[PDB]
Amino acid sequence: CPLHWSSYNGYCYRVFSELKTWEDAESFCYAQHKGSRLASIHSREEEAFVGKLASQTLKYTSMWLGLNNAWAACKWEWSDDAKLDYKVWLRRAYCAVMVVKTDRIFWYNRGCEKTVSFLCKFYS
Amino acid sequence: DCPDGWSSTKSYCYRPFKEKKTWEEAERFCTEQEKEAHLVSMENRLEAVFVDMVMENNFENKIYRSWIGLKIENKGQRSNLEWSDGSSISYENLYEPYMEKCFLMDHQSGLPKWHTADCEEKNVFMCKFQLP
Amino acid sequence: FRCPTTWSASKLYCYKPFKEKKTWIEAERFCAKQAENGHLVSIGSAAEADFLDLVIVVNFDKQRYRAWTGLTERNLKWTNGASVSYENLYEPYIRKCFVVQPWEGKSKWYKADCEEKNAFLCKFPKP
Amino acid sequence: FNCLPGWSAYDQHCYQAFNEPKTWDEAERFCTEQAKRGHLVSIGSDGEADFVAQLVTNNIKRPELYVWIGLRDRRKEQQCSSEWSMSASIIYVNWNTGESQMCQGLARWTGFRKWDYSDCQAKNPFVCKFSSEC
Repeated sequence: CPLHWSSYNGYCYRVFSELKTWEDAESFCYAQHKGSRLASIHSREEEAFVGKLASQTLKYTSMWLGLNNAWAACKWEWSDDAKLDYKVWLRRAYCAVMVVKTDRIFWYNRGCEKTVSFLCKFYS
Repeated sequence: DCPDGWSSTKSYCYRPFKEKKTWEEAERFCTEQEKEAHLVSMENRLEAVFVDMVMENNFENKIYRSWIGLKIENKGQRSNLEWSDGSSISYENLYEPYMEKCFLMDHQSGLPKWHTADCEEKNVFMCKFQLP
Repeated sequence: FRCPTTWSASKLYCYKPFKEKKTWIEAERFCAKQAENGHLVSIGSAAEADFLDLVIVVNFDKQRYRAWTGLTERNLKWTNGASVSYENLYEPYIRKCFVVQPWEGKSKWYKADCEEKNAFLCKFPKP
Repeated sequence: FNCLPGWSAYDQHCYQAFNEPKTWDEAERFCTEQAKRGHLVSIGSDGEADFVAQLVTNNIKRPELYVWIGLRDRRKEQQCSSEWSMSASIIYVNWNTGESQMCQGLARWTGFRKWDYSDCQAKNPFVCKFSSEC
């Protein structure tokens, strides 16, 4: 991996202090290197690894995550997705993040249209 | 009888492959055959030995790390959890992180062992089905 | 229909803790003696969850409780059907019996050997 | 064309409200176990939403009633509802909120029915929705 960037085995991880929206966060990483996308965590051994990177790079914890929560619906039980609705509305569609909780690292829900730090990740 | 290439022991057919694929694609591969079934399954300590031969002897006895018919998880309606009252699972709150294990058959000598591995890994596998 | 003395009530079920340390196996059958369909606590949703916590703090206090719930693990049913009658994993699989402890504010469920003796919770319908 | 006996329609989609209120799973897995192969009622058009409200009322006496619109969405399992920026299938996540599994519904208070979410293990009648190949 390049300078300032970390390394696991086949992917590189890094942390950015400059707070930006979730959108430009995905478009930013997309530039760095090839296949470069938002940091992903699909394994404990992979999570505990990042729990140390965002601990030495920053003092606190406030950054985006490649996870795409939000309500919506990939597709109704039938086939067609959720185009039109009529619910009572009560906060649902949000984008996950990550903040300390007197332990490792837990992901919370936050507005996708907000401005917070993030991460980048690309394969070797 | 078992198709061309597929072996047998009494009423079951076995036949591995070389095309390395993930767990999902593997379990989604065998099912797409003339006889809808699943991956390899070792129910007794007698079969685990048979599946070992038709696995090595056909794979140049090379140290393989084939997949298996195991997929444990503590999430969704497929979570390996149940309640005493008999009520279904509609809510949880476990400290441990939501995992997704996909064991395998790491062979070293004689009989292959079973060890957990990232479901998103590329290794070999083997199908299996029961004759009508 | 109302719940008996010293027994909480929501609208359809009753709740009540027990300090007397007892294994999950025996604690799971004790409730059955309390009343019909007497099975250990079983959180349904978020509403029913926050409700139980309101009693686990009043009957224990000090903030350091550790009771058991009616939540265990299956026998790992294979894709074909037959369960895991043959186990040769690098590490023997043991059906762990979850519990419950305080974790700042709300609560969390941990894993423990189905042989340890601790507190437990009961529950049963009113009708 | 021509739906089954006792199945109202509009153009190609057939509908029918039963009189037996089951849970959620039973409701959905019920329609599929019929003649045509379809699932619960789906509202993907304004000119079809209330269309069911009237159909139901015309049979359920028109009072108040909750119907399962076949909308199951939680926060776990490979049931989608959440994906990564790299198409990485969900195999490991650590949420903070409760591991609930909300099941939407359809309550008809006064006029256009609402989409209130209640317990899944609830018991309320429903209505299916099928179609024909062209």
